[PDB]
Formats: sequence, structure tokens, C-alpha cells
Amino acid sequence: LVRPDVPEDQYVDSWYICTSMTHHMGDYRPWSASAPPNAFRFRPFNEFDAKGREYVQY
Amino acid sequence: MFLIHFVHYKTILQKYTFKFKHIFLSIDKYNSLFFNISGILIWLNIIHINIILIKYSFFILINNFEYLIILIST
Repeated sequence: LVRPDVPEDQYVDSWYICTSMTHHMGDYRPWSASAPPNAFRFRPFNEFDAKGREYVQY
Repeated sequence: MFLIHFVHYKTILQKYTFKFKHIFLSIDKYNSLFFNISGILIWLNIIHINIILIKYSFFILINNFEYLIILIST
């Protein structure tokens, strides 16, 4: 790790600096806060992976 | 002619209050966010680095006006 292990939506590739920064200065939300409570492999829904969700839906 | 001598009543009652703000109460100022500066880099002719506090820097400013300056975790 170069930077804290956190969902990457929290990072922005900086202008003029080779480095990333956090789009909320220094606050950090852990992975657990992206998913529903107790989500298997933090997942929108536990039944399937992204592709599984797609083709089940189709 | 004068028929009388009397004592001068007056009603001085202020019962209404009108206060109007003078203009300069609403004039602008320059306000700033303020964080603790962890470090500074200056470069114009020759680069110079000052490090006040070494931590992982969560924010970085770059400012070009006279000298190139970079305020770290500023």
C-alpha cells in the first residue's frame, strides 16, 4: 500500500502532482460503509458477483 | 403681560426604537480555511525544503505567483 486501503471513489488523481488525494480532506470511510450491513465480500447483494447479477437479471 | 408661573411638562418617551446598521457591517473580508502546515517547498533560483512534521499528507497546495511554493498537508 501507498495510500490507505479504502474504496477508490474517495481518491482523486491530482492535477500537477503525481499522487492521489482524498476528495474530502483527510476523512476516511472504511469498506464496510460502501456496502449494506454485513454484506458478503462487500457487495450490493450477496447472491452473486457483478456478472452473475447481470445475467441472472437478463 | 404675565398672569402665571408654571412648571414645564414634556413627554420625552422614547417608546419606539429605530437602529439602522451602518454600511461597513456588511463589507467583505477575506476568510480562509486553516489547517496545520506539515511542510513547505520553495523554489525560485534554488530549491529549499522545510519539513515541520512528517506524516502521510492528506492535502497539497501549489501556488505559482512569485516563487513556486508547495504547501504540504497545509
